[PDB]
Amino acid sequence: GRSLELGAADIQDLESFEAGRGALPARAYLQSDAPRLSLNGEWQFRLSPGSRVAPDDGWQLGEALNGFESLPVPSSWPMHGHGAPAYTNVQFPFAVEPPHVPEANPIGDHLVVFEAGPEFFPHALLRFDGIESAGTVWLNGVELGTTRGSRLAHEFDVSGILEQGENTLAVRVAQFSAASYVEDQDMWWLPGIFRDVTLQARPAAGIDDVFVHAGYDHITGEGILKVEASRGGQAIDAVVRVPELALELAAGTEVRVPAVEPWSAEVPKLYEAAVSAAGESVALQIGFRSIAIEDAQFKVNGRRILLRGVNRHEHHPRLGRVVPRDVVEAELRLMKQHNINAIRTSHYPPHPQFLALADQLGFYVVLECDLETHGFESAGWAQNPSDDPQWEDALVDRMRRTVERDKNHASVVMWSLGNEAGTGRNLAAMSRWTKDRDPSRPIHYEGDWSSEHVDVYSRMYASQAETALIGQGIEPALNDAALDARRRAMPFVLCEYVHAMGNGPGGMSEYQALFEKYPRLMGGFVWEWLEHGITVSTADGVDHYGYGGDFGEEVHDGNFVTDGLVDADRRPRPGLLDFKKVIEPLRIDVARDWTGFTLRNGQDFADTSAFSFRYEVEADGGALDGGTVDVAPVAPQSETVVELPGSVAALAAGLSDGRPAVLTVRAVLGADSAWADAGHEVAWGQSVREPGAPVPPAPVEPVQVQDSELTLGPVVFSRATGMPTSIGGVPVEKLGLTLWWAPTDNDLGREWGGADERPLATQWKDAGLNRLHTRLLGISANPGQDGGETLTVRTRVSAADKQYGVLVDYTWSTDGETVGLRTQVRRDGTWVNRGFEVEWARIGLEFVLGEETELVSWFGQGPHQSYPDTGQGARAGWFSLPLAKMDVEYVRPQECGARSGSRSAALQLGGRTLEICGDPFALTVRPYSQDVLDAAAHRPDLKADGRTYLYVDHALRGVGTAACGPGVLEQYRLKPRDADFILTLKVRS
Amino acid sequence: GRSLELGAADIQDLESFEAGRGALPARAYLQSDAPRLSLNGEWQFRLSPGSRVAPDDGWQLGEALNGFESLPVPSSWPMHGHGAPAYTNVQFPFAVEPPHVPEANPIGDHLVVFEAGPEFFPHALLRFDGIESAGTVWLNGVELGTTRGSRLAHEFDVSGILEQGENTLAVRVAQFSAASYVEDQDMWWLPGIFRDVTLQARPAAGIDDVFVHAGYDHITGEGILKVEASRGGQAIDAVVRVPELALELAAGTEVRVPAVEPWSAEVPKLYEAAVSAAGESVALQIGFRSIAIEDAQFKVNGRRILLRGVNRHEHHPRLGRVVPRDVVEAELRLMKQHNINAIRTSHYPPHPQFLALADQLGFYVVLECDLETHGFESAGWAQNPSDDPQWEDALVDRMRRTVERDKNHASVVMWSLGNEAGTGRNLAAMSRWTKDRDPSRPIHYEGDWSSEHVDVYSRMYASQAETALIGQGIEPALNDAALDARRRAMPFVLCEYVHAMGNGPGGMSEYQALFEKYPRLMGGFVWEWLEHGITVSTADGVDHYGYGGDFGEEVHDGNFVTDGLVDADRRPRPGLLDFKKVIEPLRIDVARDWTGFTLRNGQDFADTSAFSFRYEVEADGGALDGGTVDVAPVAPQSETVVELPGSVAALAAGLSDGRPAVLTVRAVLGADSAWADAGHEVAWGQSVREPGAPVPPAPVEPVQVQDSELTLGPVVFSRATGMPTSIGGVPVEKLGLTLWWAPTDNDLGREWGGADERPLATQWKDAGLNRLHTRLLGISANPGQDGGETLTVRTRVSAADKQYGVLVDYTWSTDGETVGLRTQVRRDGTWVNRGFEVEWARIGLEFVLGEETELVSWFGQGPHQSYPDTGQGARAGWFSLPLAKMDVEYVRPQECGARSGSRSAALQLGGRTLEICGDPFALTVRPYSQDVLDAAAHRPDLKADGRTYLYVDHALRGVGTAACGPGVLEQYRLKPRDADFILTLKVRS
Ligand SMILES: CC(C)S[C@@H]1O[C@H](CO)[C@H](O)[C@H](O)[C@H]1O
Ligand SMILES: CC(C)S[C@@H]1O[C@H](CO)[C@H](O)[C@H](O)[C@H]1O
Ligand SMILES: CC(C)S[C@@H]1O[C@H](CO)[C@H](O)[C@H](O)[C@H]1O
Ligand SMILES: CC(C)S[C@@H]1O[C@H](CO)[C@H](O)[C@H](O)[C@H]1O
Ligand code: NA
Ligand code: NA
Ligand code: NA
Ligand code: NA
Ligand code: NA
Ligand code: NA
Ligand code: NA
Ligand code: NA
Repeated sequence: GRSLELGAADIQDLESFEAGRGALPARAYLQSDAPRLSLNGEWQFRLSPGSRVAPDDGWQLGEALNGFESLPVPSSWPMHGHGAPAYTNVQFPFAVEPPHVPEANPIGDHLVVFEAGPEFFPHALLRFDGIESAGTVWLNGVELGTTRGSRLAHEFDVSGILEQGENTLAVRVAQFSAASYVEDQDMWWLPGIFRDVTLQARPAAGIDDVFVHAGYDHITGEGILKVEASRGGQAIDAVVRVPELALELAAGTEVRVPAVEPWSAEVPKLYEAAVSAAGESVALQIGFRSIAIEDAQFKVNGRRILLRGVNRHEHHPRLGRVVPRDVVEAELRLMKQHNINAIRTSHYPPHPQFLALADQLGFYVVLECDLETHGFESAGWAQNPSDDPQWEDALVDRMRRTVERDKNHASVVMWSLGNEAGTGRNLAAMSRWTKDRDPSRPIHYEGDWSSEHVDVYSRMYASQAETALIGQGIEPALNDAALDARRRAMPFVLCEYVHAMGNGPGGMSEYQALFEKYPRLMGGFVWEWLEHGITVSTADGVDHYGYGGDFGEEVHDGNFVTDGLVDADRRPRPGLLDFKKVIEPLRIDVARDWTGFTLRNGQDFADTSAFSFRYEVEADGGALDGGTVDVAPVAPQSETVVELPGSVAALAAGLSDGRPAVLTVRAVLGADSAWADAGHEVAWGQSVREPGAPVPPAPVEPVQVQDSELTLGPVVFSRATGMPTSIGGVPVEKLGLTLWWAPTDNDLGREWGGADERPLATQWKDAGLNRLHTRLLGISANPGQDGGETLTVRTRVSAADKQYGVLVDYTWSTDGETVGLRTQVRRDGTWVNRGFEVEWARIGLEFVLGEETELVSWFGQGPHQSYPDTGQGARAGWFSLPLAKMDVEYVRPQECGARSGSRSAALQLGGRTLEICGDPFALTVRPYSQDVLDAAAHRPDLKADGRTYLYVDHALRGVGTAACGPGVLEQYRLKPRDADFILTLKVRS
Repeated sequence: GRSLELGAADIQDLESFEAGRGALPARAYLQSDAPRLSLNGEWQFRLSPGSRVAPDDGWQLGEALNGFESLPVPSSWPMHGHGAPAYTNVQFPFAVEPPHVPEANPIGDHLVVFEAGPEFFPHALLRFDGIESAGTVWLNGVELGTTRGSRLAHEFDVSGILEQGENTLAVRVAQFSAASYVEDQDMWWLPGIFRDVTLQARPAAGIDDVFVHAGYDHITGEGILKVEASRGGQAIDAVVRVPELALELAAGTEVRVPAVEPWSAEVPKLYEAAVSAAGESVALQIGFRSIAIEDAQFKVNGRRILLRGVNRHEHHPRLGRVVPRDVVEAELRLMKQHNINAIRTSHYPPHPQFLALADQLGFYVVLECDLETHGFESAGWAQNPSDDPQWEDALVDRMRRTVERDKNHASVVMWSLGNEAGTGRNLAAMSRWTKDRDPSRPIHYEGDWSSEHVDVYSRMYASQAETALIGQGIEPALNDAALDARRRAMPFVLCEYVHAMGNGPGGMSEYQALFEKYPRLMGGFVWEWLEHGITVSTADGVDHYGYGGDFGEEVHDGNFVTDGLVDADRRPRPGLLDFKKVIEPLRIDVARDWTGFTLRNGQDFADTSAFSFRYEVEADGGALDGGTVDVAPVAPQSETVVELPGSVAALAAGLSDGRPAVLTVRAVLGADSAWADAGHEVAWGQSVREPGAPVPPAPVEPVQVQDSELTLGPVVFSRATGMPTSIGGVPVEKLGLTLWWAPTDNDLGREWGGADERPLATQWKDAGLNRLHTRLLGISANPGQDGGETLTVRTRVSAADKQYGVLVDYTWSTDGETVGLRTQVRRDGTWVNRGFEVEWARIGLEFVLGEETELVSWFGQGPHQSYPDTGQGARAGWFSLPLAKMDVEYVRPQECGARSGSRSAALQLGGRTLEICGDPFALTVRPYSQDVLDAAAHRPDLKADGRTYLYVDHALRGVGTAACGPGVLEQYRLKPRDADFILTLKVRS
């Protein structure tokens, strides 16, 4: 019975249910005057493909390193050519049999040589702030211990092992371990030592841990301060000095500061402080805030707050989980610049440096533990680590390290147990551990809807309808009356909503109106802040983002990792510009007569004093009037009516009919803040004098008949097809009805509920909307006016194998300068296919012009795209962009770039300019066809063909959020219908 | 109100509901002594893309031909580079709005100049035997008329238009017309003048039409003869001479021939005859047969017959609908050579020349009218031409021309109204017209299950179960008692069954047993005889077949056109070799003791006198005994027991135990027939003395342990994986469990019935069966025998994200020469995924050898492939083939080539030979992996990689016919289970 398998001991440790061994007690991450040496830099790295063939050849000693090579540390090592990134959403990339690991399991051996001066003696520790997923640590050949909890910190005492002068630190990192079963976040699998490695001296009579407690009495204005300090687990004597408040006190004792300025996301007041013992001093930033739940409302400092949140992953398109500090600071400023006031650290603690930046810049943080067992759901949660008693110690350790590290930061207003981990005994243990350790912060966890072990009711992607019922407290009761009573007394948060994947998210405004109406609604956190795109260079040297499957994954989830409000390089998607407007903290309703505007202060604490209120009147020629208006400060949750200067109203009263003019009132920062320069726009409102309807040209030019062509003023028609073949010299290669668009990511998600759950994209393909064909029925010229005639072209549009159709009639007219086009659309037969109604993407026309377009200008909404349930950030005005800037650089190309609400448009096709006017239409211009757009999986797949594809839509459907959560709301769907609409066209040179 | 559209008159004719105009009355195709001149050859051809731009430039006159070019006539013109073939199954390739045609509609102008001598004067006609789909005919500028009914003949009188000497014939052919709506057969859309164009003189006092009536009185042996002859529609005087029967009689009168030899498919007796008037004589072949329906049985000449049928389309891989006569004769001989006795002309009349060949070679023909409106089904049959009164005249014309052309041929035993045309008034009119015109043949039509207007109950792809209930007369009743009484008194035919697409068809034997058991079952016609592959040459110059979508179709149905028993070049698929055995007309059951065989004559008319009965005993060394045995003729439907020579039994009694020997009794043709040479095999039976079970080698060699390898006799194992890395010097690159195979066409069809209707291929992908992974659990060496040891390798196989698995244990043993491998498979967890049980394709092993294989030999079933529900044609014996001949050249590559029931196998890998033995296993060898097989859409996509992929299966599931009709029958499914099996391996040089 001889056992002959290799590497059984390494594998048995990888399969362990326990937390890491050998590490010091979890504590706060603290800024200390103690000596420190960062071991970051260039290490040596050897990759082996599994435990059984990973060499046990004394490499830890740093001598005779066969097969090592330079690798930066911190790193996610697939980002540097060792293996590849792999992306899964829910599915595990290995067989599900906890706690066992697959045979293919990348093992990365890391090694670094450093110098330890006398200041690291006699006592020092090594601190690892994150290793994915299983680390074993040797120092000078001696085993220190192991790490479990990939985004949690570990510290190992090196006293009596660290030698003066030169030392050799060695770390073996296994990508997969039993811990992988509890780290199934929807993101790239990325092994490595991806956070700081640090040597820290531990002088005697020092401070190991500190627990700040800084409450605020909103009735008295008092701060309630107690700073606890400990060493070796024991409360020690230390002095706490807070200069700004005239405070010297002893650690351990609670005092009442007579008057403090409270901390909030709006006003992040931070008092500098220091706690010190004989051998060590620790610098703190203290924010006085108290969190309370009463009347089913989540309150900070005595006021219900509104969360304007995003879910923040840590991703970098070239460095993986390594986010450089400048990228962190820049992205939180970007968040502030878009009215965001809350962050959820989905779904693991962030880099320890993040916390101070959130304290300073001002965000309400939901700090989330590193726990997700989502992959067990598909088996009915069988073997779920969250309910398996053998994982209890591991999971409690995760919560402990999570809480201890960040417990001092005012910005953390909730602890979260994890994400989509099911329900189970171990989550209850983590809750009980947290409530006892830190009763000052409510506990969040969406995964158990009964809310038995949490303090707030949390859901993800609940529909607008259900959110409205919850806001009113009338959602259906829980079976357990006692649990139901508790949950009904909780405030409600959407930890994830308006999935921001691709074109979208639609429906954001309907959520926001409910957040404002019902105090029990705490708000929501958009899923998610960034796309996880990974930069890839094609053979030519062209950059684009790759996603799941682009890196050879056997199982993957494609572009579901690119679902953000900004791309991986933090460039805004249109959804972010819309989101900023949706969550703007002030509401400005400009009066129709331009005499004033209503101003509501939607903030919770600040008044309007930080803002300058600016107005401008813009017409076709440019700005006609503008200035600033003084507003006596408006209190939070109050409103007033601000008179505008009489010149504005007078200008409006004197406008001729049909002359367009736009009045915009903007609230901008009066002075530089920590997160934007003075004049930065925070909120806005407008009132528009719309251009009158266009006048059809007089039908005075007649139809000139030839053998194979017909001419009506500037329009040449092919007599065979009845379609225009050129307009004013601009060649027209095709004109026809459109009812379809290249499916968005939302259109590829399943239409849940009811008997038909085919995605909308599939419903459309089945129906043939992408392959319409047109039969000509007749061409008549008819008596117009004083010798002129109109031309009517009758057609029927359908698709192969379908009996349903639309009759489309084009009536053309011209006076020689303007072309008038009336289009009439009539349903023919019932638009049902495979048993279910067909819905349309649009009702419009596609002009394929035989010239390229360089510039597109329009009067309408802009500058960015807008669909019926989006475009809140698009304002009324005059806009002009080069063609390439009309498009949107989504990683998977899809329908985008329509400008809804357009009244006029001008395309510069070289020397000539094509001017389109008419009743409100949506405008899109591209250098490639819808089939080239739909076929493209990445942006280099789009190819220009030298034509101009011009879309003029009389109707559009919304974009919704069906990739995850609600589809298009009822009022934005587009069922087949009859339609009619007028355009004017004119070509200029 | 001026109308300006182009080509409205051409289009209005294309949209016409009427049959062609201007043609002479439909008549029989008759062999006449009248002068004839075939206008086949090289014509001139111009293609325009639609009616509106097709030139009206006097081209019919043959002068100034701008844009014409040589094109053979007959032709399907896409086959010669003008446009492309397009394939749809059910869906129309144009919008469904009868009778309107699409704007893109290929218009082919045809022109030929010919010479008409004095023998074509004063009277001649032009005959067109098929134009797809709308022809307009001019002769010397004068319009003759138009053609509707693409596979029906038209004749135009050219008296006074044909000029002596030189004439110019011009034909405009439109691909699409209103007729397209009633010609929706599942096949290539192929416009052209695809059948003969002929000039025929019509001398005075001639014969226009002839209607032969040749009945058989099976009680008296009398023939019942009446030959009708007409001219200009009127019964004329003509003399009928049948030399062989001593007959001279007048046309028009019925006589009783005292004794005739009756015609049947088994014995196609044809009497030569001639009917003549003053100016013309017509040669006929007369077969005396009477068709009757009684006692719910379809009888010919007094006996119920059994139809052994195929559905025959007309297709040629380079000429489209043009089938050269030599290909026709060769393919019907091939049919006879495979025991086929019946043909259904799916779904249109064949070339007129086909009928005489079926009379002569001997087939029961279902002659089917050119009518199919299948594309209307998806709209609930709305606007179905079969029930639209405006199509009545068109549809009756189709039936009339169909019946008139072929009414004289004994082989036509049923008229068919068409195929999948729904139900409607117009089908009733076609039935009433046929029953009145020709009461001597029953009417067939599957589309109306109530059978109101037919004489036989026909169905397609009814399950074995339902066929069994119908055979017993206990199928559920129709709602109308009167209609139910009629249908229950009808015999039952499967006009289509055992869909022969790709690997398959399975389940054929279960149908055949029912056809034999129940007299009401008439038999069935396999769908279908040939694949419609179109030869295509890749850039390299490599040939393969293309199918739907390979020719740029916008809508298509892929490889559903390659669903035949033979490929387009008439090379048999394995399904044909199986089918021939299934329908063999004699049953030979060889006795277990080898003393004799039971012989049942399954024919309906012939005895066994045409057959020589041959026996042979084959052993490992070759033939041991053989000869012929005399059998007193057995009557139809009788049986006897034929003694074999005592030497055979004695040989069997003297065989040592475990020595394999096979006794085969064959019925071969004693003498050359019209369709095969003497000795051609018609039926066979076998009795097998199976080799005893293999003896595991003695476990006397021990396990030699090294650092990274283990050696057990000739086997080297990698110590890391526990898997063999070489066996006797043959490198082993991988060994593991298989549970999956590259989906067949059947596995891609939906599993109808129940809550899960995902295709089996999809069920497997969802379950991860194609991406199994293996974790190593342990490697133990254990005490064997006299110093030797066995090696056990314990593994678990699963897939990423799945909790279910199988434990697989390999126990190896060797005495130095033979390697013994015991494999044990144990289910771990419930194999359920997405709510439904997972089923396996197989339980086996995959050896990936690092050398190429040149030759594969085995003892088992062969020579061709066999799966649990197929392989009837594979007999027991010893077989040996070069590797490339183990594969099957299906147009879409898919699982094929397994040899089930194997007892031993030998692979020649260069110099060395790998010998596998064990209990019954299935054997497959390929030069490429299953993923290369599954990914390949065409055969050039398969790529060899220099390895050998060896599959040894302990269990396989059946292949069924789920691409159309029943899936795998219950007894051949493969639910997960525990299994264990032993192999021996041995390498030789
Ligand atoms: C073929 C181009 C005109 S498509 C063009 O490519 C660019 C990348 O260079 C951007 O991705 C644009 O969004 C895209 O429109
Ligand atoms: C199968 C999905 C509905 S689960 C859904 O996937 C999303 C993908 O972005 C998010 O990650 C959500 O957290 C998750 O609930
Ligand atoms: C890459 C080859 C070994 S696959 C090989 O190709 C042949 C065509 O040349 C045949 O189609 C065989 O069936 C196929 O196995
Ligand atoms: C949708 C199918 C089940 S219809 C099915 O298609 C087959 C394809 O070979 C055959 O042509 C049959 O005639 C037809 O009934
Ligand atoms: Na949502
Ligand atoms: Na995602
Ligand atoms: Na589009
Ligand atoms: Na655009
Ligand atoms: Na069948
Ligand atoms: Na088919
Ligand atoms: Na296969
Ligand atoms: Na094979």
